[PDB]
Amino acid sequence: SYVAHLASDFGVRVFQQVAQASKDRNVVFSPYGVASVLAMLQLTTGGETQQQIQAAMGFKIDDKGMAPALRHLYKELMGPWNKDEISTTDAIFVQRDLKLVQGFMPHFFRLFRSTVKQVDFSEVERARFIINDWVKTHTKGMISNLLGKGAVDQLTRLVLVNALYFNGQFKTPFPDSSTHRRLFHKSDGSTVSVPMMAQTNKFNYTEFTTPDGHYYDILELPYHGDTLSMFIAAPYEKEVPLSALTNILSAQLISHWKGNMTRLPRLLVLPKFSLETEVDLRKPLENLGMTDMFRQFQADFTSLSDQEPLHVAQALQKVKIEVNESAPEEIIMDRPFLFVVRHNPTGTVLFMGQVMEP
Ligand SMILES: [Cl-]
Repeated sequence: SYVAHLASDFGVRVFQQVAQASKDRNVVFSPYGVASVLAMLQLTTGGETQQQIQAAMGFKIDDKGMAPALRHLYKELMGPWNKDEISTTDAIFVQRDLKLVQGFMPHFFRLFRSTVKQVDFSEVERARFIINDWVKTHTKGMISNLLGKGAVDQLTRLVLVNALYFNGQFKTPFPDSSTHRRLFHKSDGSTVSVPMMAQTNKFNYTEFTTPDGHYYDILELPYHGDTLSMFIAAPYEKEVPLSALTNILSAQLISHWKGNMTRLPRLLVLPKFSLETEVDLRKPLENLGMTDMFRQFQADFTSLSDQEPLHVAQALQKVKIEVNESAPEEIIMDRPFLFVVRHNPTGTVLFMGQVMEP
C-alpha cells in the first residue's frame, strides 16, 4: 500500500525522464525495480547524497516499518505461489580492499536479505564477467551482457545493477490463428508492416482525457493468477503524440484507470512485441536531484565506507519482456502506445514501457 505507492510513483517519475530522452524509441523499464535498488542505496549514503535520494523517493529507508514493508512487498510480488514468471536481481558491487563500515553488512542483510558484493575492478575484464555471470544466473539466464565492453575500468569503485525478466501469460490469450501483418503508423507519419495479434472478448476497458482534452483508450489484459494486469493505453487520434500521455502518467492515474474499468465486448488489435532495454539510470536520476552520488569527491557513501571516497561509476537497469500468444467495438493500436504491468492488490507498477516501433 503506502510504500508500494511511494516506490511506484518514484519509479514512474524515473520512467518519464527516460521517455522524454528517447522520445521516439522503444523502451521497457521497471519503476518498482529502480525504487528497490535506490532504497538499498539509501543505506550506503550519508549527508547531502542521502538527502537527495530521500527527497526524490519520498521516504527514508531506516524509518520504522519502511524496510519490513519493502520485504513484505517483495514476497507479495515474487510469490511462486502465483506460479509467476518474474525473475529479478538487485546488486551493489564495491572495490574489494576498501574498509567497510563495521556493522554495515549485517545491517544491510537484515533489512534486504542480500549483501553488497566485493570484487577487484583492477582485473577489468574478470570483474565485468563476474558481474555479468551473477546477473545472468540470477535471472534464469535471460539477462546477459548487462555490463558492456569498457563499461568498467581500473578506477571503478562502485557499481549498481538491476535486472528483470518477465514472461507472464494472459488469462485470455490471443489465438495464433488470428495474427496477421498490419500497417503500423509510426510517430513520424511514416508507416511500417508489423504482425498484430487480435481477439474478440469481454475486455476491461475505459477511456480518459488528458488535462489538455485529448481522448485515450485504456484496456486491461489480466494475467493467469488474477493478480497482475497489463494495461495498454494510447491517444485515440494519431496526430496527438504518445508523449502527451507519457508526460502525465503517475501511479495514481493508473489506479484511476483500473478503478473505472468496465467489462465490455470488444475487438482488440494489438502488435506483438519483444522488448529488451538497458537503461543508464545516471541522467534520469540526476534530473530528479540525485547528482552527488555520481561525483567523485562530493559523493557521500560514508555509511558504506567511512574512510575511502566512493562514487557510483555505473547504475544500470536491464529489462526484458515478451508479449505473445500465451457488433463489437474496435480498438486498433496501429500507433505508438504505452504498456504497464501492474500488481493490483498492492498497486505496484512492476513494468512500464512504450512501443514506438514494434
Ligand atoms: Cl507519437
